[PDB]
Amino acid sequence: PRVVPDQRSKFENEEFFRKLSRECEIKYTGFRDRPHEERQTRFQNACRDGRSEIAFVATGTNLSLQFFPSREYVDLEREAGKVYLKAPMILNGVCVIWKGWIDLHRLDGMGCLEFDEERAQQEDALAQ
Amino acid sequence: KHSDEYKIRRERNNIAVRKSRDKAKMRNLETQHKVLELTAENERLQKKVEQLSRELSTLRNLF
Amino acid sequence: KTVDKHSDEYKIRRERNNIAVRKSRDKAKMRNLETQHKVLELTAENERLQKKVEQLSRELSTLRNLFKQL
Amino acid sequence: GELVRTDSPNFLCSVLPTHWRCNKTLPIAFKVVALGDVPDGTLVTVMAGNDENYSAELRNATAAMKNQVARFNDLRFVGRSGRGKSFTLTITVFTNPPQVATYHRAIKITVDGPREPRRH
DNA sequence: CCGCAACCACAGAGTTTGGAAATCTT
DNA sequence: GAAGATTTCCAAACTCTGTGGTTGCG
Ligand SMILES: [Au+]
Ligand SMILES: [Au+]
Ligand SMILES: [Au+]
Repeated sequence: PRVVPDQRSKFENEEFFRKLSRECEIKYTGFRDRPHEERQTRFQNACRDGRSEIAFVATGTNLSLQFFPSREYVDLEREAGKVYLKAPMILNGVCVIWKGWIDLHRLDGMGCLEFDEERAQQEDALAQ
Repeated sequence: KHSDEYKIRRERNNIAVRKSRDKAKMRNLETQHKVLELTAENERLQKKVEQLSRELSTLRNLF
Repeated sequence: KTVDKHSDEYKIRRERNNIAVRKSRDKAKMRNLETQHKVLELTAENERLQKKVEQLSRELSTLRNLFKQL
Repeated sequence: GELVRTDSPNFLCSVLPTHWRCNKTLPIAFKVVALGDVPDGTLVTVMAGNDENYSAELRNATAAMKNQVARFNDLRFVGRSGRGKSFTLTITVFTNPPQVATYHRAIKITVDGPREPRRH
């Protein structure tokens, strides 16, 4: 099954999730071989493809984000000095939406797990 | 040891060697694949026999 | 590191290596030799099972007939 | 080899040695299994983090699902995971949308890997 | 002091790749 | 009689795995 019996309870009680439910320092994890320069070029470049690879520095949890199936989108200009992202996801059978921003110069940001309710209800029904 | 003939004669051979090796290399890889193929066919016919065994066994019991 | 081809450790090492390479290739030879043999070994097993399958089949069929034709 | 439950109820993956040497090829090939249905070709990648190490250097951590199973060709771990500490790996199955399975305290990566007790 | 669990170096055998040098074939 | 193919001799650059030298922490 793509998901467990009930996402709700778990996401809200499950330590792992809660801890991530609340915004926290996140950093890009792309190529670390090339000096800062190439990286941002790569990240941004990857933003072009809708593919980013990040991880919650705090817990250490690594995650690969895909931007196309609130909403699954990527913003530029809300704040011109960084980038806003939203990514759909199913972390351990709990349909979720990953949101957060990264400073396109620092390659550092902060995101949160946002348990997509529509998707969770949808998956639960489609699942049997 | 530096003769004009050496500059050529030597590198001349090398070309033949490189080729010889590259040829023999492909001959081996191809042989390997050949093993994989036969292994596959073996594993099928194997399972296929165990099948017709129980299939004829169960048919011997119905008698 | 930069070493002298006249030193001792260079020769001691350079020789021992040569020995390991003699063993290393002399081994690879036998693997290829075996791989080829396995080809014959397998080719034989397959033909042997083909006849076992072919035979075991004809037996099952002929056996069914007497069971349904009686 | 032996398979275990992931943090995601839809996937099972191989068990990794409790402890293992950096850049040393695993004892057994690492496999990710899908109980639900996953069309073949579907990519899978692993990554591993840690309160002390957030993104470890991995080798060949990208595999393609085939017949519901992800078979990795020499998955090697490179960054250490910190003394007494273990990594938590993230298996990411690339479908629409992507599914994620975590496997906490999965493996420990030290620079020496398991050694016979030093005889002193 | 001792032993554990980590790090770092680094022998030392094994492999791989490729240019010599003998041999063999055709 | 010898050019090209096959085989054997070596060298040098890597990859693998184990043993020691050293440390902070019980
Ligand atoms: Au961008
Ligand atoms: Au946020
Ligand atoms: Au390493």
